[PDB]
Amino acid sequence: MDSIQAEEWYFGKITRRESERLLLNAENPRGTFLVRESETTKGAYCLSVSDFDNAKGLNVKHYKIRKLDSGGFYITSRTQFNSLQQLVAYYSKHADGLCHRLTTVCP
Amino acid sequence: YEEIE
Repeated sequence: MDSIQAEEWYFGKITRRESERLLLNAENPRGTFLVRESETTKGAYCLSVSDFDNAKGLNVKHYKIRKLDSGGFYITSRTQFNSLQQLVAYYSKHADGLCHRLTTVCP
Repeated sequence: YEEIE
């Protein structure tokens, strides 16, 4: 009954202030992420994540999701997938040199 | 944003 337009990590087109406000939520664990729609880029997507540190608190790392002109995506040239979910799974298993392994999603 | 490196 669900679809790519309503996944556990799909919110739609949100604003920028609300973006850092959803991941910076002090009530969020380190590793939460979300897949919003392109806002300051082409009609692609944007996978943001959350991180913590003993420097000041918790910040947010925005990882723009690339889009292959053929019909796919790849935040990096070494990671291409044919489904926003597939890319969300790889990052949700091996940071592959990322800042953290995707584990939670935006509430 | 952040690059995957």
